[PDB]
Amino acid sequence: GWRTVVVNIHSKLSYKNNHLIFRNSYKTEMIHLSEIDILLLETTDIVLTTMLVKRLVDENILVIFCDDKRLPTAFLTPYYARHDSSLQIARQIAWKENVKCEVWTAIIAQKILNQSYYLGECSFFEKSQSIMELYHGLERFDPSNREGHSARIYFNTLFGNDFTRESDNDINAALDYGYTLLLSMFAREVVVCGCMTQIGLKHANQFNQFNLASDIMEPFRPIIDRIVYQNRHNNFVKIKKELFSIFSETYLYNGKEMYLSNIVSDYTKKVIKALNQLGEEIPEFRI
Amino acid sequence: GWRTVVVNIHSKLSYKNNHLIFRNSYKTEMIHLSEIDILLLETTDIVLTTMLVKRLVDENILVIFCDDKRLPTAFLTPYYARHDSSLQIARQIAWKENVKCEVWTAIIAQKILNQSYYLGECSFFEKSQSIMELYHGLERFDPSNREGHSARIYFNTLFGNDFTRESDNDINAALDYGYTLLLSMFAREVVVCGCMTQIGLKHANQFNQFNLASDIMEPFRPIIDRIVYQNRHNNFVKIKKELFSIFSETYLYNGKEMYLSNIVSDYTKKVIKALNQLGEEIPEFRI
Amino acid sequence: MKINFSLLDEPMEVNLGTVLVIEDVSVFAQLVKEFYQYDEQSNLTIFDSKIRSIRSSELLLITDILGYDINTSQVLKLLHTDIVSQLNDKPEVRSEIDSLVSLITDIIMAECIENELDIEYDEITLLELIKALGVRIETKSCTVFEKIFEILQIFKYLVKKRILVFVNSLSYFSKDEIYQILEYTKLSQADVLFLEPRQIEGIQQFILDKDYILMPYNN
Amino acid sequence: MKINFSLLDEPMEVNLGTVLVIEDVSVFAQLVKEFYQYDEQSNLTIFDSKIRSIRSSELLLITDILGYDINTSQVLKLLHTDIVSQLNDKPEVRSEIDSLVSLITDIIMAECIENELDIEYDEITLLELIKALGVRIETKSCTVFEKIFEILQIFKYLVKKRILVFVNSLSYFSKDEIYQILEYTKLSQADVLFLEPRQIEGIQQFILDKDYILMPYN
Amino acid sequence: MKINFSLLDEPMEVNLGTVLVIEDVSVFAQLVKEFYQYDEQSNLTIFDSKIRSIRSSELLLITDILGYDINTSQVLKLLHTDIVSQLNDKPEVRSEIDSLVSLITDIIMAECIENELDIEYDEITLLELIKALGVRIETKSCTVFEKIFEILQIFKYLVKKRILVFVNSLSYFSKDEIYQILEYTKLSQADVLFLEPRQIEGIQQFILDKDYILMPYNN
Amino acid sequence: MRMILMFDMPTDTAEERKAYRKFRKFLLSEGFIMHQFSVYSKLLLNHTANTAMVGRLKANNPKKGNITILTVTEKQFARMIYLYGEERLVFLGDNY
Amino acid sequence: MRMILMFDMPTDTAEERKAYRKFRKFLLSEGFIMHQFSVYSKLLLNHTANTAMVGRLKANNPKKGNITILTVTEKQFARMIYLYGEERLVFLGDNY
Ligand SMILES: [Ca+2]
Ligand SMILES: [Ca+2]
Ligand SMILES: [Ca+2]
Ligand SMILES: [Ca+2]
Repeated sequence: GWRTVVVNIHSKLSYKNNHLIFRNSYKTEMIHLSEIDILLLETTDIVLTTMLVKRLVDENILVIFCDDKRLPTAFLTPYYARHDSSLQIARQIAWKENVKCEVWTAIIAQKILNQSYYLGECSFFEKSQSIMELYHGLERFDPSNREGHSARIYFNTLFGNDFTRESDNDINAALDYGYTLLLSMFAREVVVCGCMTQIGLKHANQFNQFNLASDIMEPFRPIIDRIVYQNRHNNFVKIKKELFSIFSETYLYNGKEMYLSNIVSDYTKKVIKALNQLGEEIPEFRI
Repeated sequence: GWRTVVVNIHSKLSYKNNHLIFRNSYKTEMIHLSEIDILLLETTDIVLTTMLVKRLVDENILVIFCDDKRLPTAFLTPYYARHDSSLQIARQIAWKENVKCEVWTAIIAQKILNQSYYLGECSFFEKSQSIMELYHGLERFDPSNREGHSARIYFNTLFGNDFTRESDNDINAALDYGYTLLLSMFAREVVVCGCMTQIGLKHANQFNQFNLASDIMEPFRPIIDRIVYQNRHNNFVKIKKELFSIFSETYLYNGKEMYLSNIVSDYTKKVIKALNQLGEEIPEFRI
Repeated sequence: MKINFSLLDEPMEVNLGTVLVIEDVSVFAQLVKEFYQYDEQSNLTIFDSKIRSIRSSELLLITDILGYDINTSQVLKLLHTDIVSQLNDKPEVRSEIDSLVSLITDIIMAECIENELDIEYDEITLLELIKALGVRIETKSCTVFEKIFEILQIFKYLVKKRILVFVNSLSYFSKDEIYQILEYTKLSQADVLFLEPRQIEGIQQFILDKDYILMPYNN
Repeated sequence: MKINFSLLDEPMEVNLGTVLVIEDVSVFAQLVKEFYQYDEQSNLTIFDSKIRSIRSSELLLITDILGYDINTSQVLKLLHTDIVSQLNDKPEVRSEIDSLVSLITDIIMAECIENELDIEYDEITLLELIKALGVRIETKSCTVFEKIFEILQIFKYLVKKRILVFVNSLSYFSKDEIYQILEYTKLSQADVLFLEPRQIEGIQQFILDKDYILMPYN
Repeated sequence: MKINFSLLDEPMEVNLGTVLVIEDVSVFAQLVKEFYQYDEQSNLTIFDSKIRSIRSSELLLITDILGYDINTSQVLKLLHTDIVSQLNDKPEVRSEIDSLVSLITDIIMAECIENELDIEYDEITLLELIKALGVRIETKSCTVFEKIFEILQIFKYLVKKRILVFVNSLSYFSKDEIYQILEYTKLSQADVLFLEPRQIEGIQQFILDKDYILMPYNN
Repeated sequence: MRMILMFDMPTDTAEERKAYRKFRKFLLSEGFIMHQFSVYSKLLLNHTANTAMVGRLKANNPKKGNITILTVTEKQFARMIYLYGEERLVFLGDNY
Repeated sequence: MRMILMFDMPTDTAEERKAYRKFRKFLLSEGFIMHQFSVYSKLLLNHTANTAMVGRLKANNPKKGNITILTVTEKQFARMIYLYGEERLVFLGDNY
């Protein structure tokens, strides 16, 4: 699917003739399933049928369920996306710590390099030079924590020294919102690949279902940081709408200019293929 | 919570005053949220509300969706306060090869013993004595292949020497149908346990995605071959009608006479708990 | 006799009496407007077992119970025919009536022979006697319950009306009166569909929630 | 205006919009029966500010909103007579209409003389021109909310009707639409009385309990 | 749909499937003869809720299951229309079919332009494609149960038949097959009346004793 | 009364094209404005000017020419939507 | 809601003519009737079907194609009048 459908209004959803049926008192509209990529329910008054949920699982469409505050609550995870998952589990169990630390180190290098590119586009020579120094200083096992230092200097330079990631302000709320949406898309891509999402490529001690999808979604955070930096003065609603405009906007991949969903799908495919083939090629994404 | 709520009938679900409202054509039932533990939807005609889904996210209860085939398709994944089953899957990833070989050998021994006992109930002493000899001769790693050797004796005894599993006939299609129903029930029980069904007890063949449930359902397989032997003359539709009555029929568990759903549930729970605790006790089922 | 609208998942069957409760005022008013405009609008579709869509002329819509006119030319004509059949089923009563009408005809014939002009006549029949008596239904002193009961009694007399529908008519009647209406509808075999905003307690009905979910309800 | 029945202790006044709820189904159905039978039954009475009984012809009782035809013989007669009076109030305009009608009558008369068959005519009148044009109130109503508004317009136009009564007509309209109907009734000054089996939340209404006691609400 | 005969005390209603068992061979043969001769004889009277008597053209009588012809011009025409509606309900499939038909029309049009004579055509439609395909029901290899099931499926296609009646057709079917026939008749809403000399065990039916007493029977 | 007018005719012949230009110039001289090809509209003061305009249009219609006429309110004229020849984000709800 | 639709586009190229035929066939398949060339109309049941029809028409519009959409009442749609066809020297004969 190419289309992200967001329903913030109370209504009933049914599945008829390979068509999503939106039924409401005011109007009724039918949208084909093949065109639909992501389905987002932003309110608690929406009704749906389990048959439409089964058709969405067969169509491999990500379904997101939000709260009354409209923040995402829980998303649907299919058990079997493809038959290659059961064969990929043995490869994931057979993965090596050198390949995991190598691919994760290269991914963190791509994220820090993207932050230095964002500060370079923002015309900060000292900040992008320091972040570039941390990028050239990144090493295996991350003994110096140059990634966390790059994040602290990044947010502290962008939003001011008094700003922090632990604050409750709408800036950090929008950051966690964009990280939750991108984490949902990347997690759905990992579900398409079939590998276990709970197994991370960095720390084997940390146990989280979103760890792998976060490691894959690390290089794309600065894209959210840009719109968050531009709309920071706007209200949280307009910032959320501008965050929804990221799906409509297109970004330039190394090969050509593509949509965000295609870049995430192809990037995750190259990451899984590189993990199974033990680092044949590392996909690099630049702003 | 404790009670596991499963909906096999058409119905609608709502949330009012910390009370789950289940509404079916026959009667309406209200269940407290703290009493419910795991929620499973058997059919595609069930209607639910996103508000009840959010309340379930706050209640941490696991939501399981199934297709028309009753095989579990997708489950609800919250972004925070995850369920304990996701923490239980790591132990399934830690399952030792000795415990898997012990449980697998016990399962094959139970299936072969049930086949020989059923042949004794059919009053063939030579074939049942041969299958019993192969049962007493079964060993770890399966160098003798006494299960595949007992197969031909069991089927050749039941349907005759001319019959075989490779041939295309209403008897083989009926056997695959009964194995599909039992695979749906046991697969639903394994999904209730939370363990990934892609990881199988048999170490040789990872091809099937149901390998865990397919290995767990083996000791109950001959109960299908009995009805298939009695109804073998009838058409495939009549064989499906006869196999559909197994859900209503009651069977004798070691402890007490029970329905097949509760027996498969207790057997699956004992299997999972025994695998996590490294072989405390092996559930044994005899016809 | 199944009716279907866009809000419903599957077409619902209406057999004997059926109580349809719409909990949403918007969907209820829109459905009633689609009932009055039914010929113009394609949203609401009512079809029989043949799947053929019934015309608005075949549909009978009733909202005001006391304002509807139960006395019509066709209803009174078919009613007089029914009374003539009831009198024809009894041979003795028909014989007596024939005797009396014959005596009156003899008297009037004598009076005609006494006149100077030549006069001819034909007969005085039973249908002409009923039409001269002016037999008709009395809605003047009737209560709303007796009015709806008389409407259910004359619905069999109406030939062209395929289905009778009442709009918010269950608010006037008590629960026991509703039980009498349904129990009489089961005997009359007619198809009646009631539309109420609020659910009635104690009777089987189809409930449409604000969520647009249709569920059967025993109470 | 006030309405009085044997169940009430004192007659309650109906001014502008009024919502009356009857919590007894027997008293409600018997009350509607007393409304349709008001000419026959003397139990239910209505006393205006002059304290004079009014005939049933002055009472407008409307149950079905969509089933009530706005165009009637009497309504079209009073409307055509009203337009004829408006055209009669201006001598010059009516004179021009007489001139144009004279020209058309001269043309059609010439065409009649051209025919080989003898033709006799009388004249053309302004009333025949209005009836020929088909002047009538607008019959377009999208929803019952607009139809009830047209009923209020025609009711305010009719001088003979001193009261308009609706029976269970508030169940179709939403609470906001009920507020708009009450505000439009207060702006139109007409007297409207509603009869509902159950109470409506959020609006001022007179609740008649099963004990027969009447109490104000909101 | 009520049927009445002189032997019955009150007219019996036939709704969905109805199994009528006549224990007397004389009354059964006389009733079947009154079913074939129904237009000629006034003894057996079948009327709807309107009390209007249905014509023999509106009555559908069936005795031989395999000898009846299920394929007719009207049945095949309405069936082709139903298939055209099924293809019209899906926009994608209709679009693909339109594309293929467009290609074929382009080829044939080129072949027509290559000819020396001036040739004109109109279109190749979906109904013409179905008529060219020759879609029809196959009763040749069908079992009696599948034949009666196909008759219950095409009874909705028949417009003029008001009620379907089967004569001694329940002797061939097993109890389970009869349960499938009744359960399918409840979904199809059609009115089917079976006439059997002997009672069938396990199904609700109306029994007529040799005493001429009609009683409901659960088994 | 808002008068919407569609105009068409076979344009192949030179005489037909000349007649089309003449009819279009006549429409512009009468107060009609061309929104797009074959699409025109004019605001008539009352039913009288509307009837006279209908007669004039019937008199001035070229050979094989075809004119469609529709009466439209101002609210309907402002609702006129002209599309001259695929959304990534579809929103069902408040449009924000 | 009565939908009046005008359709124009440069027809010169063969691809443009094919696109015009495809768009016209699409209009006929959707229920629109052609009163004359470029002139069509269709009766829409309500505002929702009208909006969906507007989106579909925008999606199916050919390249360089131009569509004019106007809303008219059903009674005003019946009021549609289709007319199908001052010189000092009038020449009947050869035009010289
Ligand atoms: Ca006479
Ligand atoms: Ca008289
Ligand atoms: Ca043709
Ligand atoms: Ca052929």
